[PDB]
Amino acid sequence: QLLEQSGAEVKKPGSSVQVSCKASGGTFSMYGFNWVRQAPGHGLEWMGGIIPIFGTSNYAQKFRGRVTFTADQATSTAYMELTNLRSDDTAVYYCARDFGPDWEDGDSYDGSGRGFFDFWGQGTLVTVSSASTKGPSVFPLAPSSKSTSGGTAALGCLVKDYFPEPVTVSWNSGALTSGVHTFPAVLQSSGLYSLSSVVTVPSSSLGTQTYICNVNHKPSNTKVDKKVEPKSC
Amino acid sequence: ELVLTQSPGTLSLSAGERATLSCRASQSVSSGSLAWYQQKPGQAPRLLIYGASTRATGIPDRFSGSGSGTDFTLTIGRLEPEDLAVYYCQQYGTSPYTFGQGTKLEIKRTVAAPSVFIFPPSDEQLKSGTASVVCLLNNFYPREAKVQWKVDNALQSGNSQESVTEQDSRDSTYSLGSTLTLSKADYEKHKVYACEVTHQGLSSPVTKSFNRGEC
Amino acid sequence: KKVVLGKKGDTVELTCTASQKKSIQFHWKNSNQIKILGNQGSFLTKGPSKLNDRADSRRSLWDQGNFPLIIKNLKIEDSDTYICEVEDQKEEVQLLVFGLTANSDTHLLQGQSLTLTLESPPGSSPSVQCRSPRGKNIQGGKTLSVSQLELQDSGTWTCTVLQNQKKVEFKIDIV
Amino acid sequence: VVLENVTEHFNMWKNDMVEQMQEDIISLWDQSLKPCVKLTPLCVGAGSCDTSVITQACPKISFEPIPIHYCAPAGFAILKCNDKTFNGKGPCKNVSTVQCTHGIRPVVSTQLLLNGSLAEEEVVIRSDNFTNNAKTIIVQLKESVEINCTRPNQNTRKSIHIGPGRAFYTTGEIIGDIRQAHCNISRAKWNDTLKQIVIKLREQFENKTIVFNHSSGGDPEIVMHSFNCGGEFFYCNSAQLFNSTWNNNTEGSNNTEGNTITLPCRIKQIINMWQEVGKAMYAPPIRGQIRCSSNITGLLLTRDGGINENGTEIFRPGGGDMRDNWRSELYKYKVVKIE
Ligand SMILES: *[C@H]1O[C@H](CO[C@@H]2O[C@@H](C)[C@@H](O)[C@@H](O)[C@@H]2O)[C@@H](O)[C@H](O)[C@H]1NC(C)=O
Ligand SMILES: *[C@@H]1O[C@H](CO)[C@@H](O)[C@H](O)[C@H]1NC(C)=O
Ligand SMILES: *[C@@H]1O[C@H](CO)[C@@H](O)[C@H](O)[C@H]1NC(C)=O
Ligand SMILES: *[C@H]1O[C@H](CO)[C@@H](O)[C@H](O)[C@H]1NC(C)=O
Ligand SMILES: OC[C@@H](O)[C@H](O)[C@@H](O)CO
Ligand SMILES: OC[C@@H](O)[C@H](O)[C@@H](O)CO
Ligand SMILES: OC[C@@H](O)[C@H](O)[C@@H](O)CO
Repeated sequence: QLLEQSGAEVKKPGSSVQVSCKASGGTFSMYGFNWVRQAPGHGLEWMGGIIPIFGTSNYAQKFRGRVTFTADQATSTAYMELTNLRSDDTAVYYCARDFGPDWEDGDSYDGSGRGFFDFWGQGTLVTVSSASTKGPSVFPLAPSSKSTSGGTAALGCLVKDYFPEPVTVSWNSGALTSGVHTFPAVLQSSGLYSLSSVVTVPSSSLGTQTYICNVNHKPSNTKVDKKVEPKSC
Repeated sequence: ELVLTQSPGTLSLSAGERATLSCRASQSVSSGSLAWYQQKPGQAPRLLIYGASTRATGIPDRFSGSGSGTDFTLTIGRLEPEDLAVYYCQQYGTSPYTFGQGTKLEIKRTVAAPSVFIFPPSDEQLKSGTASVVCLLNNFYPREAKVQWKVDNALQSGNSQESVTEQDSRDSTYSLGSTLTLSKADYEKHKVYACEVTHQGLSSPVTKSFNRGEC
Repeated sequence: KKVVLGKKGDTVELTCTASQKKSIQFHWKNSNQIKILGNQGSFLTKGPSKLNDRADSRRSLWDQGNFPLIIKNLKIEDSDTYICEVEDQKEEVQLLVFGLTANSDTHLLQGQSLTLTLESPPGSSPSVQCRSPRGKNIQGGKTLSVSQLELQDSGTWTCTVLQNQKKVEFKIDIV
Repeated sequence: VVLENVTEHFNMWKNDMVEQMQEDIISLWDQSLKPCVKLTPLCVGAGSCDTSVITQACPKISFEPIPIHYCAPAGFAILKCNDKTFNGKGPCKNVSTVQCTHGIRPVVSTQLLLNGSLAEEEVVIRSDNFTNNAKTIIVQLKESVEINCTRPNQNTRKSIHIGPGRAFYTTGEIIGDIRQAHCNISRAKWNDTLKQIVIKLREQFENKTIVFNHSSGGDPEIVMHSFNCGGEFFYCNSAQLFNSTWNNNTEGSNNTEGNTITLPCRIKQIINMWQEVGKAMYAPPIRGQIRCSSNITGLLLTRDGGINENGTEIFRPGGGDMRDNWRSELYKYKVVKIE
């Protein structure tokens, strides 16, 4: 809740992408700022970092002449730009803050920090594709007579047709978190993604409470709020 | 170049007991510097233990580490339903800083029965273009589940799209949402829309069905 | 003329306080007056002693006025009288540390005898008052051992050792 | 041109002139050598304290040992004890009166005293109380021992190669010691000056055996000969320098053993502050070559006490409190009211 990154986006092959990392917690200058990307389903891969207070930066050999770690101490934000993007570059890039100088035993702090990172960022998914971004259409999954097993009722939202991932869905702006189930997105035969968010709540509370899902899609800069309620009947 | 391998690849244990993880290294780590990470489903990695032995602040007494040169092991104490996460080991003695392959820690629980719910396409979607029916399968443990869509007692496959969530951090159960998508042309023509669920712990094939254009 | 007791193994702290609220030079020595720990303005200097490996002092309190003296992984061989050289004064403090060792098996049989011998520094007169898991007082002197035991005493135990009007307690598990 | 006929008292340990000088060196240090990060014990409210962090710009400029003259203000005068062999504290026999103090080179170092005043007569050792082992012993040398500490430069790689699909000479890793340095002194000159220390030490403590050992322990600043030149903080190991037993060795002719001794030194970023209790963080070493040369005009020692007998009195390198560094120069000085 103190180290946050920018928004997810899509970039056509060959172009360059820049990811920011706003450090708003305590100190920014002396702590190193490394970047470790992670492909969907795969493992973590360290790219490189930078020490704002010294201007020093150490990176991985695999990214020669592609990464340019910069730091703006005025906004206390760490940046990272990757040039010549390919299909393998599609990953969720994480911004990790280095542990810091070892004061009671260590006698040095060079390159991109000590090595390990304690504070981590939200992570931004940069998808590399030629296809253009598409805003998601939200459809209500209203409660019915055949959707209530006992004293509990079930409703949700259908986030349909959007590109690319991901989509953040919350309920009642965050007030309703218990019982919420958000399914991982699946690619349709049209080349678009789709997911559904459902939450289980008491049947008697259906009238005494209004449920609204907040679908967020940063790639297209779209946020839709759909209030789900029983059919007209 | 220093590569690391983690054993096992996948571990499914119950709650209350202890868990054992291992990180094998290609070469000897400089000054003996190793870091462990915990990453819950759809979240960001968390520093567990650094320096192979030293414990990070906030981390319970359950997690413990021990290792030398290439033999490195992380031992999770009294397991919990929330402890489900993929674990990684990272060395920081020599560049480039390399991470381990990763170990998926799943949690074992008692057989749980899934509750089924069916969701008819919304009027907003219908009078617009396409239609979509959703079959909800609330909490259950056995991940292996079969969903069958029957349009007027007739089975249909290859047109349904399914996706399951990872284990819940409180009860260790899964949740499946199968969405059958088809155009409006093939919707109003049929009257019966049923979703049959087959589960390895579910007595009789429970089927939920609704009528078209009905409350 | 100060008395400070200590458990074997556990860390302990020896105090030294000056009238001035600044940070002047101070030095710690034993009864034989061998350098243990000291300071050179803003630096911590360790002396050629057996405590050298397990002795330190929190530098934070220095500028406030007082200068501590901690001893980790405490051992009975460390029992000695210490002094502090500050403001041309000699703050003397006697450290008497004790320990407990169980000779009998950790898993005792049904109706046996418990044997407990306490580690004492050369030239000392210890006094121990133990207590049972539920309700029974045990007294002794050099060595404390109970001959008659029952199965009901299976659990946590509490023994207190008193010396120079100061007492410290020990906990041991007997099944 | 007055001539008072009185027994003039003198001291160097309870001298305000030393503590006053200290305040000015710290002030000169703060406007010359600035850390990029400073950690200080925020001790407010008796109860245990916390740490205070401050981040600031740190330029890598050199702190030059600019000569300092403590001159006497209007209405005051400073007395200079011109005794050939003074013990530090007590009554001085011959003492003149100059207006300004001799050129003192502001050198903040431990164990060894560099660039200072040399004794025109013989080696003079002094302590507040020699019977007490806690008191540091300041040694003044008449023969200048030149010490040369240096560190390589950019001559590592000299050319790069451009390529439309690649580049060359940029993967310098090899996790090693690039912050390493070393010193050099004359083996014959050091051993001789080491002997004269023993000669004067046994003159105060005879029927004993003078042994020289390494530092017993503590902060790396005391354990190692710490100094700064060019902006980098050196930490040379003085283990070999002070390793010799003396209880029966008084000859002198010519013996060779190890051309010139070399000291293992290391440049560090995280430093323990000497001005006030706390730590400091500086920028990484400079890209160029660092060459420094100075004359060891003296040193600091702390003998091992203990009522336990062995016949041997060990002498380890002391140092740390920078008050003693200026005390070795202002020992023969005392500010006075013009009355
Ligand atoms: C210098 O300091 C000496 C310290 O010796 C100690 O004196 C007292 C404290 C005894 O209890 C014992 O610890 C030591 O013998 C003084 O004895 C001496 O007078 C002081 N100055 C002189 C005259 O040398
Ligand atoms: C230094 O002297 C001490 C005496 O306590 C001894 O233990 C140590 O071995 C000596 N150091 C050397 C040169 O080995
Ligand atoms: C010692 O004095 C010489 C005088 O030329 C100077 O070059 C050198 O830097 C000094 N040593 C120190 C303390 O750096
Ligand atoms: C001093 O002599 C040593 C030989 O042991 C040599 O390695 C070093 O380079 C010399 N120092 C310099 C640079 O004069
Ligand atoms: O480029 C997208 C922006 O970075 C946003 O995510 C803001 O940070 C928050 O609205
Ligand atoms: O208390 C002030 C805060 O620490 C800020 O400096 C953030 O770190 C950056 O906006
Ligand atoms: O990552 C969470 C998002 O930033 C949301 O808080 C939006 O800003 C508002 O729904």
